Amino acid sequence: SMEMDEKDFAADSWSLAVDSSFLQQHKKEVMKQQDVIYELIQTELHHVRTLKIMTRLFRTGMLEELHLEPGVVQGLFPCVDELSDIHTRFLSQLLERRRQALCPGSTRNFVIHRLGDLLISQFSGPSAEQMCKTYSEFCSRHSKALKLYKELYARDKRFQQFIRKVTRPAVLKRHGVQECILLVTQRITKYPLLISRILQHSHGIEEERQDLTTALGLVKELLSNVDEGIYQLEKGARLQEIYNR
Amino acid sequence: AIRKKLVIVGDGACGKTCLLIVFSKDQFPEVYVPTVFENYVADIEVDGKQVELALWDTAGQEDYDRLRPLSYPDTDVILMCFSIDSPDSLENIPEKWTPEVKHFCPNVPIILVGNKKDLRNDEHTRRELAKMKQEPVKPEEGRDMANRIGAFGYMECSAKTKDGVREVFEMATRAALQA
Ligand SMILES: NCc1nc2ccccc2[nH]1
Repeated sequence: SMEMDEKDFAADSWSLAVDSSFLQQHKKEVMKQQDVIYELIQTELHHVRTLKIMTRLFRTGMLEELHLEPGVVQGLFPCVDELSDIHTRFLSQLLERRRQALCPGSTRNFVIHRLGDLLISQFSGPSAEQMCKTYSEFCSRHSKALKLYKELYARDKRFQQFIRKVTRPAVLKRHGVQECILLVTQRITKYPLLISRILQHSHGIEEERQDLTTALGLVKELLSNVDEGIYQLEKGARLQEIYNR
Repeated sequence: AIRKKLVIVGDGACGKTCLLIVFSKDQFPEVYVPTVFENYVADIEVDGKQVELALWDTAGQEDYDRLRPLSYPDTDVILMCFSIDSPDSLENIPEKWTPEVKHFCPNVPIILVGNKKDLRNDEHTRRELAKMKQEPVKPEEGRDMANRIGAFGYMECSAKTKDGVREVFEMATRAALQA
């Protein structure tokens, strides 16, 4: 997470991020819409940060410092590079829409009027197919990853010291290994709530209301597909047990 | 400071997201109430014991039966929520949420929490519910449901005014520490 984006999203809301003289130029309904869009982008920035802690802090530290077998590290952090690729691209598109909307002479005053089209693009076509494939794989490997982590923490001294060392800083308080895995699993089910609330305050332009209505439907289709493609993998569960899920 | 994990379950309109937000900030937001809650690790000292209590929401997972149980592994205490302004949310507790939590979290204490207690004597709430032949949940109806489901205890709170919020999480911490 770079300083520029952290500072742009430091405030608890859009209404506290923009200059108060700029805030006063907008209707109440536009303020409400912008506050929810700001929450979507700020939580996406945090989710991309969670994925960077998993790839750079945990995964790479285990490979370079503990010299763990790539297969063990893969079991602990399944699909992390694919997940990071999906969300860093989506975050880049969100931040570019904000950057283009900035008033000349300002690095904080903006209004995003056309989010719907960006959401339709993210949740349709090849990007939706990749999100569905990646989350169906990740969520099916969730239980296996937590069990593999617990076994390593309890039986390997160097692994326990590594974890305690890299998770000691206060900035990592909410981001232990298991915490990162659940943060990532829960991310996809936050989108409908955020989109529906943005839609609630986007009736001013009929085309925007229609675009968000389509986007909400696409996110729900994606979640139903992922939910239907999940089966918890279990190391040691013989094929005789797969049949009764 | 031992680490304990708390998960809140309940219907979409039970107020679980707001309860987590108000507790974690010790404040009902004055400018913007967030739509979602990511996670939080609260430092709580209850009866002389210091605990790091990790908090998790299940909001948005209600329609996904294979995604939702991924929130449950290693849970130490469950907050099972209903809204006092919604007798329908209380009816869904014994045969939807309770058998699910007992399956994925066997032997984990469950605290039944009646949220939005400030709406029990709200005239707009009472007029609205009377159209569907209903009324705000009474404290004894909450206690009887908690007794029926084998809850560890029954508690009420209001995220709006903060009354009872600290008590709910301090009791959850005590329940998470028990054998
Ligand atoms: N006071 C700022 C504010 N109020 C809101 C109500 C609903 C949605 C967003 C909102 N932002």
